[PDB]
Amino acid sequence: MASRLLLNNGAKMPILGLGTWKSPPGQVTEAVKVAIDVGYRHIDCAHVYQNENEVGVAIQEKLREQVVKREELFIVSKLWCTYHEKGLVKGACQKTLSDLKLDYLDLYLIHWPTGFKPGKEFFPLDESGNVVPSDTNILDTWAAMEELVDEGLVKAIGISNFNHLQVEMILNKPGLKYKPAVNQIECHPYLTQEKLIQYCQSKGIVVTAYSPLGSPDRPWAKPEDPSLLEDPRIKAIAAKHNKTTAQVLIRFPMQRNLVVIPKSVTPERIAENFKVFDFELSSQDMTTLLSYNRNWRVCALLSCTSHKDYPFHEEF
Ligand SMILES: NC(=O)c1ccc[n+]([C@@H]2O[C@H](COP(=O)([O-])OP(=O)(O)OC[C@H]3O[C@@H](n4cnc5c(N)ncnc54)[C@H](OP(=O)(O)O)[C@@H]3O)[C@@H](O)[C@H]2O)c1
Ligand SMILES: O=C(O)COc1cc(F)ccc1C(=O)NCc1nc2c(F)c(F)cc(F)c2s1
Repeated sequence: MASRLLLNNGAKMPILGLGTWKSPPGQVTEAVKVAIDVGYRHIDCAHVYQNENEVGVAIQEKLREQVVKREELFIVSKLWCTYHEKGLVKGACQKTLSDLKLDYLDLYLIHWPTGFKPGKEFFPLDESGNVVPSDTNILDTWAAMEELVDEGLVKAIGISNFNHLQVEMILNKPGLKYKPAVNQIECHPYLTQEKLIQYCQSKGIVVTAYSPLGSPDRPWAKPEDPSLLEDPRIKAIAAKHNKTTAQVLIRFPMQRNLVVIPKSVTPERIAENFKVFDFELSSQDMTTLLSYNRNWRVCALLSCTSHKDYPFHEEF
């Protein structure tokens, strides 16, 4: 199948990317260098991951070594919640460009629909543990993001963790200039997202699946939470194809026409994760994998459930 998907801005986005959340600063530079050597051309980053400078070192080294040209790379970053205010959006984007050492981003996403009080703290909490919200609304933040496209700082803009009603709010924004090109959401066999994906694709918005392997290294992961990598049913499907369960879990979203960004700092896994273009899951395999859905969401935070723009109270 095609290695890249067409965005509404006319650009092509590689369907397979390397995730960087939780990749240690002292290991992420080597991880990205190896990824590029192996063929990855799409890297997913975020200022909140606190490792963008190190990711940038890897990109610059490979550009300098002439292993790849800038136009061949698709770099993605995200605007954190404490910079939703109209006047802080550009500076937040410039800081990321500075750390990544690039003069433009291929895609810039609003990380979460929730705006937090501005400050040095990523999660400002009040005396009772509730996140302190800012009185900014998604529409004004979108307007500020559109300005980055007109100024040449980013080629395309998108959203992440937005439910269908929040996507609709943007699509119905008065004066809408640029439609969101991508909605990056959690997606794996235990959280299939059929409704939201169908909705987004029907609107011409590309969906990127994050935490495709269940994010086993998430910090809040608890000793006996479900494990996709060890699900016997998924292991059986992998065995039948002579592939690993990770390769099956990565191939799964690809056949649903989604972009997938698995994370790894391990050279062997980085290479194994890229060898998913040589096999195909049957329609039967796909429908079976979809039947494992349990609406089990791993990426959410209790401290944000009171925010007016919390995205997961809606069914989708
Ligand atoms: N927009 C958002 O709100 C948002 C939220 C969550 C995630 N994301 C993005 O999505 C990316 C991926 O999601 P994620 O980091 O949550 O988790 P993930 O990719 O589902 O899982 C990462 C874990 O799987 C392991 N792994 C990788 N390949 C493996 C393989 N072939 N075999 C066995 N284990 C393997 C990794 O180990 P090693 O690293 O030790 O190899 C790591 O512990 C992120 O890094 C980030 O870029 C975005
Ligand atoms: O965010 C990432 O890329 C990966 O995750 C994280 C990555 C980091 F570098 C720091 C924290 C998280 C985290 O705690 N993640 C869970 C969230 N859930 C919510 C939530 F439900 C909201 F309504 C608003 C919000 F902002 C968050 S953050």
